[PDB]
Amino acid sequence: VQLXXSGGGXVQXGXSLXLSCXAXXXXXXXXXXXWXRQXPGXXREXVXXXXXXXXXXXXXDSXXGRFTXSXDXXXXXXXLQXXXLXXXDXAXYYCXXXXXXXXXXXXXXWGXGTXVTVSS
Amino acid sequence: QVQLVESGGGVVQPGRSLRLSCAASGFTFSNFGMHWIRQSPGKGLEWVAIIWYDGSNTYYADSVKGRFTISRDNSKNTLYLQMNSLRAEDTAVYYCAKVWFGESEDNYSVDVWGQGTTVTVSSASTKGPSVFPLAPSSKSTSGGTAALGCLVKDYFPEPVTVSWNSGALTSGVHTFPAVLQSSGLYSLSSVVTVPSSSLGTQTYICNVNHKPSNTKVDKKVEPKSC
Amino acid sequence: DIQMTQSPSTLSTSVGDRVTITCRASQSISNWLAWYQQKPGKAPKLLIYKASTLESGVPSRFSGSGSGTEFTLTISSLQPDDFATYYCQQYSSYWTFGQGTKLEIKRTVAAPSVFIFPPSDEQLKSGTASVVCLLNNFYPREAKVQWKVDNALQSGNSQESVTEQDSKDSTYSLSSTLTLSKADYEKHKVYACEVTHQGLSSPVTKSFNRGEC
Repeated sequence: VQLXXSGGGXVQXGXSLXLSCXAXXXXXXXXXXXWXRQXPGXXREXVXXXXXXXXXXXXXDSXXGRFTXSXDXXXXXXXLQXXXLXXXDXAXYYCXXXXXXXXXXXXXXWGXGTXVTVSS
Repeated sequence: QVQLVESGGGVVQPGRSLRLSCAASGFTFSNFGMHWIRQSPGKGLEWVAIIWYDGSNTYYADSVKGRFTISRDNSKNTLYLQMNSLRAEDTAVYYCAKVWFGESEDNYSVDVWGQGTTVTVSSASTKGPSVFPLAPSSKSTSGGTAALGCLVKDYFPEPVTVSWNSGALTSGVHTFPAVLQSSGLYSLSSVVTVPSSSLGTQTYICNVNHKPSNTKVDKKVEPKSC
Repeated sequence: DIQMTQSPSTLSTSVGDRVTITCRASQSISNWLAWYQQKPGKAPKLLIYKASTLESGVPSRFSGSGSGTEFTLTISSLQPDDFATYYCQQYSSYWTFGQGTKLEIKRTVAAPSVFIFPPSDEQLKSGTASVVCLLNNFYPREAKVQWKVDNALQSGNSQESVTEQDSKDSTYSLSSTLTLSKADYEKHKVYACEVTHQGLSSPVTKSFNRGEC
């Protein structure tokens, strides 16, 4: 199983980006997909999770109301819509598959990351 | 309004008998049919039996037929359930419920439930818990917060109460729901998070009370060196 | 015997959401279907009868629909009082309940704090060793605790307990107790609990050495 993130870049404060996480080698419809982020000098921190369609999406305090996760199961891809972006949101963003269909957070497979910089 | 008050629950050995009663008020008891319904964590909500307003017809769930008898005294406004040959799987909260007023050519169910009375079928004997400290250390310390507690193990029956420092410590206390062990005895933990800087100088004592056995146990929880 | 099934088992939801839960019968029950509400430690309460008629006093944000085998209950705009477990019941042929649908308080994700506690000397003197792993103040409810004794995964010798959602912040806490005999406990050195949760990027392990504490 391979994951690849895309959609990051340089954005102004108050701007919007949309990250994508495409999966190959395995159908991911049955798995929750999570987004994490890491900034220099800090630990990798949870951002949001899209569980299976119908099982809901859950969010970190720092992004509630501004970020929205969604799924395109037909294309084996998940998305993180990021609105009202702040300098504090600058980080590399990663997606991970929860291998546990009952959602205990067994993150075996990770993407390589996409860079997000909020400045100017 | 309508009130139903169950009584008669308790701990019973397998094969013995128990009689529940249900005192009714606020409505003309002799005009309504009545239900017994039970709830256990393993079988959910489960209808047990129905009796007619005049005591004529009675019906029972397959799982209690031949062992349970529903009856009523309309002059005393009381409903009864005699339970014989009790089994472990009969352990549940038993509720009486009033059949609602429906129109002649309709099916019916219940509108008002009592608060229930608990029936526990077990071979275990009344026993207070052993209380062991859950000692804080670097292994239960994260930053300025440390966790400590007490393990309240091998008691029967429910319930137990746990306080901390005679009630002076309530913030950050979690007392967990008991689990029934394979021995037939219950076990739980009560934990609290405290400032790490307080360990070794502030005294922390859990106070465990088990009324069925008249057990009272204070356990001082002291840190370990790891 | 008519079989009733409800979906979903748990729904994580928020004040103001429109909520619909479903109930299915294994055969036609016409519209002889009731809905009861129950909170922990409390008796059930009648909400809806004949599939769609509200009981007196039930607020207008509740409704029900269906006839035959498929039924729904809908709350148009959820309120805190509605966080509870909902049971359907057919009364077409005797009385059978669904398994219940619990409306759970949705909140933001919080990873657990993890603590481990070695057995006390008092219990060791009595011939048993209980080791406790605590996961404090986390959300959502799903987590995995794995016990490892000298890096060997344990199974069949531990039990878990989970609290109700905290009244203040709606988080969960979880206790896991590994129980061995004194001899089995003294036959090994390293005792660890490894914890996963969707809020954690990597598993969290807490461990001690027998004789270290």
